[PDB]
Amino acid sequence: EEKEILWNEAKAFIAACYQELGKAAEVKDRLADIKSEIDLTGSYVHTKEELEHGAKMAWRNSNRCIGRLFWNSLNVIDRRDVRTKEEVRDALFHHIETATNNGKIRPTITIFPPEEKGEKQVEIWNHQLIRYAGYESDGERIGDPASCSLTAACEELGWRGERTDFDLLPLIFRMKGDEQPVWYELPRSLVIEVPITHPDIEAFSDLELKWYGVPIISDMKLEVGGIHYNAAPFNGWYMGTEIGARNLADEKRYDKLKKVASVIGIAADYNTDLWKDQALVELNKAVLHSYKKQGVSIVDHHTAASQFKRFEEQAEEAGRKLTGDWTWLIPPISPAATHIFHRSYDNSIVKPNYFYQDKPYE
Amino acid sequence: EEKEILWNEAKAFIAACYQELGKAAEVKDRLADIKSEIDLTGSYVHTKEELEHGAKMAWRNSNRCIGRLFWNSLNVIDRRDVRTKEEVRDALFHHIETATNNGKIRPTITIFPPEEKGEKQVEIWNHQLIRYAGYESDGERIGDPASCSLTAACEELGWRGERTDFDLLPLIFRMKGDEQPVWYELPRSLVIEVPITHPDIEAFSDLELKWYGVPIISDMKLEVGGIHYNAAPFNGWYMGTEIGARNLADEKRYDKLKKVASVIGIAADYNTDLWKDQALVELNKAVLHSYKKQGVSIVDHHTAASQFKRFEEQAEEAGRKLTGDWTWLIPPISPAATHIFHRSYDNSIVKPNYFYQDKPYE
Ligand code: HEM
Ligand code: HEM
Ligand SMILES: Nc1ccc2ccc(CCNCCc3cccc(F)c3)cc2n1
Ligand SMILES: Nc1ccc2ccc(CCNCCc3cccc(F)c3)cc2n1
Ligand SMILES: Nc1ccc2ccc(CCNCCc3cccc(F)c3)cc2n1
Ligand SMILES: Nc1ccc2ccc(CCNCCc3cccc(F)c3)cc2n1
Ligand SMILES: [Cl-]
Ligand SMILES: [Cl-]
Repeated sequence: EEKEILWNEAKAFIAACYQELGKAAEVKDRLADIKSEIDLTGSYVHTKEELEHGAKMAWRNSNRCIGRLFWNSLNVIDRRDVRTKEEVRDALFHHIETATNNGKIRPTITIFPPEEKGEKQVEIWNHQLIRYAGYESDGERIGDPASCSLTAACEELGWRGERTDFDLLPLIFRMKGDEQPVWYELPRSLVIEVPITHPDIEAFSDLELKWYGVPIISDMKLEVGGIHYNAAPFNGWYMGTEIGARNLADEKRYDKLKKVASVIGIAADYNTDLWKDQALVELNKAVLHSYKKQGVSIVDHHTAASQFKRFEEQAEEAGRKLTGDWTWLIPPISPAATHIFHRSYDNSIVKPNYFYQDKPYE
Repeated sequence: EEKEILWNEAKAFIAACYQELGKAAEVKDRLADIKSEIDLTGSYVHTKEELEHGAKMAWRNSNRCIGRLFWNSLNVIDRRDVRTKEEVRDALFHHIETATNNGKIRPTITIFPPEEKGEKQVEIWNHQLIRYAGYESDGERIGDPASCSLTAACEELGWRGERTDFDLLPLIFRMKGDEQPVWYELPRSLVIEVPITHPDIEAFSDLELKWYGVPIISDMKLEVGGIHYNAAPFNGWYMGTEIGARNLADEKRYDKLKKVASVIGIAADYNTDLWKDQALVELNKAVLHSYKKQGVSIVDHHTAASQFKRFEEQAEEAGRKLTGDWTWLIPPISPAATHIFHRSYDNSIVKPNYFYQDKPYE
C-alpha cells in the first residue's frame, strides 16, 4: 500500500527523468529493477544521475522561486553515505565552504540519507545553516525574532548566545536513535558576512547593520520519485529585497526603517511623505552596494525578474507547463515594475519538489 | 425560469438588507409584494431604501477595494427616472460636479434604469467619466494607451481629439432604440485637474505631468437582488499609487520613469542602482503633494491600508465574513510595509456587487 504510492511515484519520475536525459530506452529495465527492489526491500535507491536530475527538477518546479532560470546548473552533493554525527557536521561545514566559494556563490544542495519507514535518519533543526539568534524577555528584543523558538531550544541544550543582534546559531541536528540533537558552533572562518554601507550616505554605517552572505535553507523536504529526503539543505544567492525589504525591514524582524529614515536625513512623521518607501529604497540600494563591494554574489529584483522571464520562455520552448505562485514571485518593492506583476501563474504542485515539514521543536 | 433566478436573488437580498436596516419584520410582506410583481411584470422595482443600501453593500463586498471602510457613507443618487439622452448627459455632468465638490471629493454613485429583458436602457461607453484619449499611428504614441480603442471609436462618431497627451474624452453613451451612441464634450469648468509638482525638486514641473481629480468608473454593472444596473457610474478619491505607480509609470501607460529619473538627477543605467524604485517613490511623493496642495482629496497607501485594517476589524465586530483579493489589495509600492501583504483573504464573490461587463465597442 505504501509500496503502492512509492511504485506509482517511481514510474512517473523515472519516465520523466529518463526522457529528459535522452535515456528513454532504459526505462523499462530500470522500472523492472525498481519494481522488485520495492517488493523485496520496501524502498528503492536512486542512481546518482537520477538523484542529481531529481534535485534539479525539484528546483525547476518550485512555484515560489524567481531564481529558477539556473535550475540545470545546481551543484548536487550526494551524502547518502553518512552514518555519524561527525560526518553530518563535516558535510554541513563542507556545504557552507563550497557554496560560499569565496563569495562567488555556487547554488548547491547536499543530500543526506532519505526517510526509511517515514523514520528520519538525520533530522536538521536549523531553518538555514547560517542564521542569527533571537531573544525576547522582559520586553527586551535582541537579534532576529524569527529565531526566538530555535534559540530557546538551543539554550535548552546547553548552548549560550552572546546576545548581540547577530549571534550565529550553532548547527543543530538529531541522528536516528538519539533522543536529543547535538549542536556545533560554526567556525567563523567559514561564514562570510557583509557590513551594510550606502554608496553615498556615509552615516549609513552608523546603523551597524550586517547580514550573512549565503542563504542555505535546511528544513525543507526534497521529494523525488516517492523518496523523501527530509534532510537536503540547499542554497542560492540572495535577491537583495529578501534582506533589505524583509529581514531588515519587517516590524516583526529587525524593524530598521525608522532608524534608516533618521540616518538618511528624512522625517518619519507623515504617511504622505512616503518615508517608509524612501527608506526602503535606500536600504535596498545599500544592501546591493555592500554585497557587490565585498565580492559576494547577489541579484537585484529587476535583473531577477528578467532572468525569470527567460525561464518562462525556456519552459515554453521545451514544451513544459510553467507553474508559479504570483504572491511569492512578485518582489516586495516596486512589484509593478516587473513583468511578473502583470501576468498570472498556474499554482499547481508538480513533483519532484521541495516541501515544508513540521519543526522538531515547538 | 429567469423569473426564478430573479426571485431567488430577491429573497436573499431582501432578507439580508432588511436585517441590516433593522426592518426584519417587514420582509414577509415585502417579499409577497415582490413575488407577485415578478409574476405579473417579469421584474421588480427596488424601493429607494433598498437601492441605496444595495449599492453600499456592493461596495462593501468589492474584494479588490482597499477603500471599503467608508462603504456606509456612499452618496447614492437615484436616476431611474431618466428617459432621454439630455437627461442622461445632465445626470453625468451633475455626478461630476457633486462628486468633485470643489476638491473635497464625495464618494457617489448615480444609478440609471436597470436592464429589462437583459436589454440595456442606457449603455455607457466610457471606462471612466473623466479620462484621457490615446492615439497610436506611425509608431507615434500620444496620450493614454489604455484609451486607444475608445478614442478610435469616438473618432468614428465625428469627435476629433487635439492630440495632446491629455485630451479629455467626451461622454459617450447609447440609448435603447438608437443604433449609435451620442457624444458630448465635457465642460472644462466641471473637470478639476492637478498639475504634478514635487515638494523640493523644482525641475519636476518640467515633465508637465498632470492627472484628473476624480476617478469615476462608469463601465461596471451593479447587481442588487437579481436586478442588473449596467449603468451606474461611481467614484471615490484616488489612492496616490494608482496615479504615480501605474497610470504615469507603467510602460504600457504614460511610461514616465526614465524622464522622472532624469529630472531628479539620478542615472538610469544600472538595475542595481534601483533607479526605477527611487523614481517611483519620488513620483508618488509628488502626486500626493500636488493633490494636497490643490485641495483635492487623495489617500496614500499606508493610510489606506490602515483604514482597511479598521474595515477588517469592523467586519469581525459585525459578525460579517470578510472577503478580499490579495493581489489587488496590496499596493504596487512597498506592499510588505502594509499589514495586507502579511495575511491572506478569502476571494469569494458575495452579492450585491459590482461586475465587469463586455465593452460595446471593439
Ligand atoms: C540562485 C539564486 C536564487 C535566487 C536569487 C532565488 C530567489 C528566491 C526568492 C526571492 C524566493 C522567495 C523567498 C521569500 O519571499 O522568503 C525563493 C523561494 C524559493 N526558492 Fe529560490 N532562489 C535561488 C535559488 C534556489 C535554489 C538553488 C533552490 C533549490 C534547489 C531554490 C528553491 C526555492 C524554494 C523551494 C522557494 C520557496 C520556499 C518556501 O516556500 O518557503 N531556490 N527563491
Ligand atoms: C473612497 C475612496 C476609494 C478608494 C481610495 C478606493 C481605492 C481602490 C483601489 C486602489 C482599487 C484598485 C484599483 C486598481 O488597482 O486599478 C479599488 C478597486 C475597486 N474599488 Fe475602490 N476605492 C474607493 C471607493 C470606491 C467606491 C465608492 C466604490 C464603489 C461604490 C469602489 C469599488 C471598487 C471596485 C469595484 C474595485 C475593483 C474594480 C475592478 O475589479 O476592476 N471603490 N479601489
Ligand atoms: N535567495 C534565496 C534562495 C533560495 C531560497 C529558498 C527559500 C526561501 C524562503 C525562506 N523563507 C521561508 C519563510 C520563512 C521561514 C522562516 C522564517 C522566515 F522569516 C520566513 C528563500 C530563498 N532565497
Ligand atoms: N490593472 C491592474 C490593477 C491591479 C492589478 C493587481 C494585480 C494584477 C495581477 C494579475 N495576476 C493575478 C494573480 C491571481 C489572481 C487571481 C487568482 C489567482 F489564483 C492568481 C493585475 C492588476 N492589474
Ligand atoms: N480610487 C479608486 C476608487 C474606485 C475604483 C474603482 C475601480 C478601479 C479600477 C479601475 N481599473 C480597472 C482595470 C483597468 C481598466 C481599464 C484601464 C486600465 F488601465 C485598468 C479603481 C478605483 N480607484
Ligand atoms: N515570508 C514571506 C515571504 C513572501 C511572502 C509573499 C506573500 C505572502 C502573502 C500571504 N498571502 C497569500 C495570498 C494567497 C496565497 C495563496 C493562495 C491564495 F489564494 C492567496 C507572504 C509572504 N511571506
Ligand atoms: Cl532569508
Ligand atoms: Cl485610474
